[PDB]
Amino acid sequence: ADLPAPDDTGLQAVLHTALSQGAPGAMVRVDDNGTIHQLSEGVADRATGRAITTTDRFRVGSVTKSFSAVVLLQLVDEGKLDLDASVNTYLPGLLPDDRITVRQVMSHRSGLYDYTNDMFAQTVPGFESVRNKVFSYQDLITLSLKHGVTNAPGAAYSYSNTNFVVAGMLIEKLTGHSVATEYQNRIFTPLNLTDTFYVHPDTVIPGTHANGYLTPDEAGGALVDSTEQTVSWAQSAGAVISSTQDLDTFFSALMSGQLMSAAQLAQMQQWTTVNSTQGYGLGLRRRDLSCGISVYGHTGTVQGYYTYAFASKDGKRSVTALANTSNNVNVLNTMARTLESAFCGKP
Repeated sequence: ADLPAPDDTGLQAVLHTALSQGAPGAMVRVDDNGTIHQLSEGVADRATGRAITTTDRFRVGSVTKSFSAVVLLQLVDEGKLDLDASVNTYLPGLLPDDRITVRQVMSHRSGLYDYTNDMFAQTVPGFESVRNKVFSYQDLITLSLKHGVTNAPGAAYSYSNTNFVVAGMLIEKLTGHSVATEYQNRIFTPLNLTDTFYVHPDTVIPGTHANGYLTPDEAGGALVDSTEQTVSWAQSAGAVISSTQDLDTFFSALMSGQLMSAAQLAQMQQWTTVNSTQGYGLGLRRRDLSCGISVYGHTGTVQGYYTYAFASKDGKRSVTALANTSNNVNVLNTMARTLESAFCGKP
């Protein structure tokens, strides 16, 4: 159908509120069927004072899961992967249970324990512990495997980064290439995403970027600059770098059917219930807005960056919002409101 007009005054209010709650800077870009809405408030670097802008590059965190899912779904289109085959069929001896399938891994129904629960029990100390470390995919899987599974295979939704570390391992095993090459050839290049990179384990963000500021667990604590890290603890689960325009392009292309067959795009949208207003398909989230429309995309949290990248069912309207802080739930909940303003419009 047709959407209400985006509410720029509402978006402006959301950004201003995020700043009052602790975000150094916040921005949002809406690509509304060819008409751009772009707003930003605050600083990209709180020490030097440089203002944040919608062209600043940033770490997308978990949104990386959708890029991984797209590559895997293309491998299904090519006949190289079967979603219902066991993970152990492709990676022998990896998982303790042969019944855990690729589909379950992609929709977070595998029961694999999330190793980040151990890594980041304490926010800043955990970040300091892993920021300069380089892990192999096996290293992370092993960390997960020290714990038992949380549920029977396919039995329930339980978000776990381990699932997309397994995804990265699958892509590399099946294609014989690194995940960086696969993202480049299958997505970045075709869509011409010039602000999008996967540089793991490099710690530098190429070009003009917003710095990320990690909020400490203790109320009132000083912010920690968490911009430069290897993100090796996430890799195919969260190390992509992009911009508001590139993520809008990517989700619009995805929902309009340009990245895989119609059959695989329907598979990706087979929703597993997360809560009363959300669903998870295969590396894709569905959020149900107040005005009765659902949007599709992914959220991302990586140290110092909160990202919301969602598009309408047909991809005609896409929105990417970013606040350069993390471990601040107020900012997190506030930033979600950009979706309401951008898609539902003025109240």
